[PDB]
Amino acid sequence: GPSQVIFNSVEKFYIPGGDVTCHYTFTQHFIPRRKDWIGIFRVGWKTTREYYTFMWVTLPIDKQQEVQFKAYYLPKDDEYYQFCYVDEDGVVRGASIPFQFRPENEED
Amino acid sequence: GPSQVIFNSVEKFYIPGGDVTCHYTFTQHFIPRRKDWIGIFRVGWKTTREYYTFMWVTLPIDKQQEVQFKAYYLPKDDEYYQFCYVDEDGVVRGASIPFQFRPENEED
Repeated sequence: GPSQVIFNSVEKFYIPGGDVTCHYTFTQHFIPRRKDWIGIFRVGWKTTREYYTFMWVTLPIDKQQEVQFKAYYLPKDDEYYQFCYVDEDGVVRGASIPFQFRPENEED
Repeated sequence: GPSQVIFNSVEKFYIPGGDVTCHYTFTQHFIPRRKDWIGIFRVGWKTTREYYTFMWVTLPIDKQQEVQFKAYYLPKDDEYYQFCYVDEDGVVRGASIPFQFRPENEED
């Protein structure tokens, strides 16, 4: 079904070694739950158990939301990744555009 | 460490269906932050993610502080609860005496 969690301001590349802020908003009828989470997943991931790293959904919740991924936990390779919001039932409720962890280049 | 947020005038029981005013004061060197909050937690809570309900810390801040919990959001059972002040880093900076939501009784 349609995404119930929308990622905003997602970059196409993030600087290696920097912390990354992930911005998201809940759609009108969506009810977030305390064990929901956001993963960073390699594009083409098969199951939610494959996340590279994750953060639990930011609490408390009443509006812009954000969660911070610390540099230590971010990918070091050149593969493509996305954010995915996974609810307590294991259902993906939102997914972002793909990005890499790399410096800016001329093709950008 | 020692509490940096002190709850005052906390009752041992609050009337079911009434709004509850939570009174607190900041200790001298404490610096409140805009995403700090006060939760109502069941006694014996393990993580700050377990709050029953919450309010963001009252703003603006310059002294007595207070925040109002609306009746709709309060517990309906007979369990024991407390207020806890949680800062932006997830650290508990103050905690109140325990209370229930119930009428006065003879044991009181």
